[PDB]
Amino acid sequence: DTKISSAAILGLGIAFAGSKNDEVLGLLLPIAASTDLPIETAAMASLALAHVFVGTCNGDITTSIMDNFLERTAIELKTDWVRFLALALGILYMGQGEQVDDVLETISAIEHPMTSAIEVLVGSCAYTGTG
Amino acid sequence: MQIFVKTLTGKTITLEVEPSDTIENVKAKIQDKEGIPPDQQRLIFAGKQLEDGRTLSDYNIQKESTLHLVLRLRGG
Amino acid sequence: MQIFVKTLTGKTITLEVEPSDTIENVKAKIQDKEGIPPDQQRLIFAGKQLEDGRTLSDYNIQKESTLHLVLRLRGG
Repeated sequence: DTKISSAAILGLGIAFAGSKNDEVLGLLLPIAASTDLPIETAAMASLALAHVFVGTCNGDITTSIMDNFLERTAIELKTDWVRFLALALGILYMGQGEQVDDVLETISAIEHPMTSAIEVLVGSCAYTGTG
Repeated sequence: MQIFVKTLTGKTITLEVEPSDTIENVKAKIQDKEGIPPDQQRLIFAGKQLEDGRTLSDYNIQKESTLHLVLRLRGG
Repeated sequence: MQIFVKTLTGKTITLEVEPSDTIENVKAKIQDKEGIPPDQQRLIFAGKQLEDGRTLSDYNIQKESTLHLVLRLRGG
């Protein structure tokens, strides 16, 4: 009966839409930061998170969202999701300052799974960052 | 001491413990309530994992405290 | 041994440890530098995440090594 979830995350996203409370990122973070979570809500949840805080941002959010990216093992099953992870983690930034540069460095700090595909996508498109 | 334990979803649990109670003990009360085994638990508070052996007094965990229950998992 | 610790946020801390230093020992040195509780310190290297216990000589961490430190969610 996997479907009621979509109805939940949906409502919430519209619930604290315009409020920026504390219970939001309070439970949302873990859902996609705790330690390895079903890509069912993990991705979705994350999306909503950025959806609201799409404007402003913070480090805690990133440092966390990152912790998950690592706890994301293809142990679950085969499915396309790089579309979401990229999107969020993407819009998540917009400023300037070798910011995204450091991020990519992390993805490399660890192993080197299929994520490599992303290393190119982002690594390619980005502001000037030569010498 | 009446403490609350919020699950990584919504459902909450009210455990009647004390300040001299050990985390491990709490996890036990949770296993008897729900059915999840200790080895498969992880209490988090203020964004920090609560090591076992310690007591609810070390973390100053007072009453009506909402402990963030989670399920730890290995990695690589 | 002089090693550098690059934090995801944006900073580079330099510590004077030794190949015979245990990860836990390093985390402690950092806590004294800034104030980030050990438990809340994820160190990563060319390999992966360093566990609490082993030494810097196990991961072959030489000098001038940049360890990617990440904060495990806020922590009161």
